[PDB]
Amino acid sequence: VNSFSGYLKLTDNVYIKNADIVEEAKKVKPTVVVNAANVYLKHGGGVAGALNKATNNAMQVESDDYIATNGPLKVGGSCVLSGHNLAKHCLHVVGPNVNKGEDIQLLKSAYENFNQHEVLLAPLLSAGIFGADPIHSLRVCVDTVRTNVYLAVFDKNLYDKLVSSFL
Ligand SMILES: OCc1nc2ccccc2[nH]1
Repeated sequence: VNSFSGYLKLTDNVYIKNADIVEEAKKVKPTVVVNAANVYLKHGGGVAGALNKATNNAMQVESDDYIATNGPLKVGGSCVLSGHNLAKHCLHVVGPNVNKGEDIQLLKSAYENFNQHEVLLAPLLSAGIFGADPIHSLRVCVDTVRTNVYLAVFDKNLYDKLVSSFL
């Protein structure tokens, strides 16, 4: 038994809720929150800017030091950093950005990062401003992630479409 409340169960291991991933993290303080990162860990908007704003920019300060030491992530890759006031840890995962021409096949590689963590609070990778079809992202998530994932879908309209079209 864990502290996640109000989720619809899609599969043995995948759960979904209409919620802002930021308010959910503040309430639950999960072990792992996933950020929809880019390779530069430049958290300007979407999930990353909203998460970073909730940390009062501490996420960006830590991320800049990480990049200065290690260089950019790979598309499909990840790193583990602090969760600040939101979670124990933040798993920064880079899904392909369709609005930059990145191979959508890299979405499965991105979701494979989640398998290194027993339980995660996450957004749909490559959705929102990353330009992928969220229905596709949920299918890849279900078919790739074997650990327990709690998906926060910010848009109520999209949430209802994801549930009602789920196979
Ligand atoms: O704080 C406004 C907000 N923008 C968001 C974008 C993506 C996910 C959650 C968000 N919350």
